[PDB]
Amino acid sequence: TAFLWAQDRDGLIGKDGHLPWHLPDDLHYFRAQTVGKIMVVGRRTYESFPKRPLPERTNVVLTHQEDYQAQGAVVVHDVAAVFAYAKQHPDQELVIAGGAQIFTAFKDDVDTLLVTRLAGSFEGDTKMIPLNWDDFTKVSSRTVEDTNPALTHTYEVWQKKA
Ligand SMILES: COc1cc(Cc2c[nH+]c(N)nc2N)cc(OCCC[C@@H](CCC(=O)[O-])C(=O)[O-])c1Br
Repeated sequence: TAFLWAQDRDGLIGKDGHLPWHLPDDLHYFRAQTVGKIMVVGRRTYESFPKRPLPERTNVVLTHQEDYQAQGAVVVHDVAAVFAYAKQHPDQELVIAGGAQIFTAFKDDVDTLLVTRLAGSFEGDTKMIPLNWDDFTKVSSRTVEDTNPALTHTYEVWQKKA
């Protein structure tokens, strides 16, 4: 199980229910780091995607609303249902794409971090949950420079030590 995110230099991930930046490169790598997988997102991050569902991947939406409707998405109500779905699934990798409340609900079962680090600093109200960095190794790092230098970003892959 991977966590799929993008943060500024201080850890910020969101502002007013939406992204605090607009960084097309990093949403091209959202679509294909989850083309094909089981993608888990919290109800509010699902409602803030422009197309609902975004296509070619299993969108699982985590909501406490018993009645919620999301045509074409897998609507569950606790973490045990996520993993009961993933157990049925097998051959699809599970990627937790946010936001903060859902990262906290899977904080013990993530093995890989897929983090995009912005060089700048943005204003908002939601930060990435604290994690033990010391328990992971950075395996891969690729940097992309943008003409807004706040937007220059690094894609890191981190994997959990034995
Ligand atoms: C709520 O705002 C968003 C937050 C994200 C969250 C996010 C972004 N980027 C990264 N790397 N990590 C994240 N956690 C994705 C997103 O739409 C992804 C949509 C991409 C399209 C393809 C787009 C394209 O390639 O131009 C898709 O179907 O996947 C939106 Br809109």
